[PDB]
Amino acid sequence: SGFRKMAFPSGKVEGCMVQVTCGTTTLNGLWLDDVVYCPRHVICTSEDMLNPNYEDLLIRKSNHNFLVQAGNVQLRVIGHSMQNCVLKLKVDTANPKTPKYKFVRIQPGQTFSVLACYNGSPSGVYQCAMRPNFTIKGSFLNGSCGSVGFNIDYDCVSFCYMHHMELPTGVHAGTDLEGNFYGPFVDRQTAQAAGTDTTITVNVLAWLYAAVINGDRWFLNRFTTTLNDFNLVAMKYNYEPLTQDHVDILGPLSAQTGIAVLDMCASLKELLQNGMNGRTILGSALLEDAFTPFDVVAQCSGV
Amino acid sequence: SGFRKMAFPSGKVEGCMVQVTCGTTTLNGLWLDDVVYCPRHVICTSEDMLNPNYEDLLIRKSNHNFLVQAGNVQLRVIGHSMQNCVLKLKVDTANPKTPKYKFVRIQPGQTFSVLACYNGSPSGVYQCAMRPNFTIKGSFLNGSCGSVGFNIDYDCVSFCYMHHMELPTGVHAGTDLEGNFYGPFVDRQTAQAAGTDTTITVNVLAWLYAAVINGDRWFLNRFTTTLNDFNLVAMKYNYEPLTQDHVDILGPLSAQTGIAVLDMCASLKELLQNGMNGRTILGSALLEDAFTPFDVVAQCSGV
Ligand SMILES: *[C@H](O)[C@H](C[C@@H]1CCNC1=O)NC(=O)[C@H](CC(C)C)NC(=O)OCc1ccccc1
Ligand SMILES: *[C@H](O)[C@H](C[C@@H]1CCNC1=O)NC(=O)[C@H](CC(C)C)NC(=O)OCc1ccccc1
Repeated sequence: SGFRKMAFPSGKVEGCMVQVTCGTTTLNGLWLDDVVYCPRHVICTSEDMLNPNYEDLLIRKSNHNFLVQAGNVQLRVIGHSMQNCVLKLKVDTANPKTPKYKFVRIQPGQTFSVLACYNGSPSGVYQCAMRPNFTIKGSFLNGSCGSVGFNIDYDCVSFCYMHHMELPTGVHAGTDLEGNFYGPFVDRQTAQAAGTDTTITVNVLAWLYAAVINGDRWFLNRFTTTLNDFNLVAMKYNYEPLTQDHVDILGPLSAQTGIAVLDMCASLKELLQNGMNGRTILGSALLEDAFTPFDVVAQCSGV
Repeated sequence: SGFRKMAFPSGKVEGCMVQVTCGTTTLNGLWLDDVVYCPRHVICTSEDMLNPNYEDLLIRKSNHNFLVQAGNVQLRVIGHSMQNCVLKLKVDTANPKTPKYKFVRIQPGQTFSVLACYNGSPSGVYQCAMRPNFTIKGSFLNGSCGSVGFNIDYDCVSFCYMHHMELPTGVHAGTDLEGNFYGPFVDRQTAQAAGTDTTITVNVLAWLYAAVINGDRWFLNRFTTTLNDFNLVAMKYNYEPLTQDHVDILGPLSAQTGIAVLDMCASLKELLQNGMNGRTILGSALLEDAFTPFDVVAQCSGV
């Protein structure tokens, strides 16, 4: 038993990270087959990052302006193109460690693992949730751009995130691997604001089931409620409304514990109105929404 | 002069539309080079559309189950793969009418042209705006899926939308050309709800400039306001808050008319609080948010 925020093993991705330098700007790239993907602002100097015209910037470069290193080995760039906010560099060597992979775009509320890298070298791995306002709460310093987010299904790596920027509030924003931003952001060094964030209700319920499976039962009661009565309370506290599809997704957890979803909603309703009164759930004094129902099933189905 | 909702000329796209049939299900496909892109629910029967398992459905098909027609010519399918919610069919013939093209994902508030098609045959063309809740207000009947949305920049067609479904409220939802949905929808025939829609403020201001350029000036006054004072009124009426970037985007229109952006906001503030009192602007009795500042510049800069 036990319940921990955990990331996928990063081995398959570590073999794909390279260092990309253009001028005095260095960041990370993702090397799959004979292509290196990286944020397009690698072609910027500092004066350029306030209002870059990327099309002008790119036409003034040639292949030999791009320094790509895979550890010690230097990769020869033989072509380059821009695809939305990512640069695609054709190199002369296919990465022999290329895993089975796909490019997917995730939805708010879903989780993924981030492999933080600096200078082409993996540094740490952690799980993030895509927030309803299309930001993530990461840990990123200068030089981290081009670090990627991913999930592992079967033997296949699904890449879903590439890191580009930090917003003034300390949260992080980036693109999918086709170069399209999550959220209404642009890759310019100007002050941008994210929308209001909300709490992911289906995730909170999944985490309350995890708590019950691990022996934290103090917040349960015999009450029940209806979807409508719950959703009217939820929207007062900035919680996402709950759909019938969410109830269905929680099925396996309701079956394993014998506690119906609408019963758990009544417990959540009480915690929202009364608070937790110095009590904790799974070691937290706050309601956690960072775990999907699938994350919970993966750690709790064996209990 | 004059101001009309207009679509891009559709010629370059008309040459790319084909008919795709699998079983008794027929819809449209987009034929670029030697690939035909179409919604993956073409592989569904009716019993399948309530809860399809697309991976199971696809493994039970072979290339010869797919009938692709380009007018009279039958195209031979020699491979197939699934990419998120789109099917990619490799055919034996490259489309000789393939334009210069790219796949882009648009943001809420942006506009694009829809070429509505049935049985691989273009039927009509109209402009749409992507709503803040990731739906579009289209006109689509059975058989329209696989119709595409696009913009024309220079000589290049930017495809941004492929049509998949109608929601219970009569609005429409679909994917980008990589198969990733706009909004939190799935390609299942179940009741799904879109989020609350809001009014796109920068677009309304652009349209008020269009009105002034065309001689509709009755709503102007000498007042001015600040961004903060405006945004506090705007959020009471379900308008998107206005950013400094929006003010900058309106620059060319403020210059052409000599009316500062914050001056126009004061006029908008008054129309929101007082209404229009049976008066019209550009032939409408409502405030229109379907035109971007770039749409307005394109029709009004010559005036
Ligand atoms: C790329 O490595 C870098 C990642 C930033 C650095 C601090 N934390 C991050 O996530 N990105 C940028 O510097 C980015 C480049 C623009 C052309 C998009 N700008 C950015 O994030 O500016 C805000 C900021 C910069 C430095 C420290 C804190 C915030
Ligand atoms: C594809 O041609 C079709 C387009 C619909 C038909 C009515 N207007 C449209 O935009 N799509 C579907 O039938 C779609 C298929 C699922 C597997 C995603 N389901 C759908 O839109 O169901 C709602 C609906 C169906 C028929 C009429 C009105 C609404």
